[PDB]
Amino acid sequence: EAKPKIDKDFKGKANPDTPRVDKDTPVNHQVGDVVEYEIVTKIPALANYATANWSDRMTEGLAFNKGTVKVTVDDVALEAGDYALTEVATGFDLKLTDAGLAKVNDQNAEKTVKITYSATLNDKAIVEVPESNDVTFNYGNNPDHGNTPKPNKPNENGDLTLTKTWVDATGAPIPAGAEATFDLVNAQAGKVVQTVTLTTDKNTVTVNGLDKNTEYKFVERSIKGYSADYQEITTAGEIAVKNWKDENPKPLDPTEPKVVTYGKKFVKVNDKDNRLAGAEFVIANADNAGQYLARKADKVSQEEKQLVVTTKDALDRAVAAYNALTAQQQTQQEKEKVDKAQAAYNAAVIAANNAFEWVADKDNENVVKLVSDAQGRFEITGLLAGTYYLEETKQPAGYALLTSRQKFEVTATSYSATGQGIEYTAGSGKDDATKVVNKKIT
Repeated sequence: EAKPKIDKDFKGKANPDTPRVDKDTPVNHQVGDVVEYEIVTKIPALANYATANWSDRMTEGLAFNKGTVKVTVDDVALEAGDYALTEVATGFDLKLTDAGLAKVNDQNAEKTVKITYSATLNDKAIVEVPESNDVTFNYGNNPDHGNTPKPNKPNENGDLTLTKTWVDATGAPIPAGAEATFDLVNAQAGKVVQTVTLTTDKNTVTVNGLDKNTEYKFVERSIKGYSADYQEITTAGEIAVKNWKDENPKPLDPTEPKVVTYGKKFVKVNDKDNRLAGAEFVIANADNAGQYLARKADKVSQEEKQLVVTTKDALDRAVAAYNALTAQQQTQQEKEKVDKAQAAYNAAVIAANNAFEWVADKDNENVVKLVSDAQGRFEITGLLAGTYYLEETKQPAGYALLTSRQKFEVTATSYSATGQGIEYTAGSGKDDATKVVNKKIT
């Protein structure tokens, strides 16, 4: 029996015979980039499959673009009746009907199926944390109920629990068929985190001490004659798998491409390194003149546009009140009011920054505006690597306005690296931000 072959990659790069070996190197994209993917499957001559299904799911920072799936066989588009497509927020399932199966079965030569589609890197992607998809091709001469893992976060305790059930080909409950081993995998970066095994007398296992902001997946090692149906995620910290006794070959599971966004942290200080609240900046693409970084209007929701306005107004008020205090009056508790308002603002900006463009006039509501908190902190996330320039548009109370822009470089580690000259948060032991120095004489 010749086996089918599969690969998944960016558009034009998939190759089932010779898959890329450096796929674990993420490609830098910015929030709003539409990323195009390609799944190529080779089916041997004289196949007689009862099921040929593809299941694709992705981590939460990639939004599957509904309506973008195209599927061809030997470069001929399938007809609507040839497949059933179901689309969910995190991906899709594409299942050949009998009309579609007829196009890949009983053929006198290898058939090439190509599925293309895109996803948009979204406002939930975290700087330097990659986003990935995961695909299975589930097939066999009997009907197959297998599909691809659904990544999930642990619960707030850092716990993730696997539960397995077993059914026969008809979906009727049956006793555990065999020991079942799974690799717990970091779904963002594709690294194995642990291996667990369920013995036949105990169908649950909990993994502890996981990162609550990381998505993971339990990937079942093939059990002879059983196919793995990963159930829809309903709650953090829980993953469920149903093993169907379909008596089919193990599914195909290609290696997965990765994308990642970059970022930069800053701290507003004076020449004595005192941290300063309420400095406002925009981002330009040159040291003079040039353009300013803005979110694209047609990609910010009504709710998002209003939250930026609301939170900016609360921040302006919180900064004005903090500024009316004497230095001795600027206590931990007073700084906290500013930091809370700034954090709500920063979160609204990150939510509203769904795509970027460069504009001529900095006097534009969509131009990204950064504001320093009472520890002087401000940051930008979701970016392409490159060279950028901060322009101060409003100095901290009592200082002169800066007369030059400040160049900074965004890189694969510009957000996280130490050695940058100041701690983003005082006392952290990591100097992972760049100082922006204000003066009374410019």
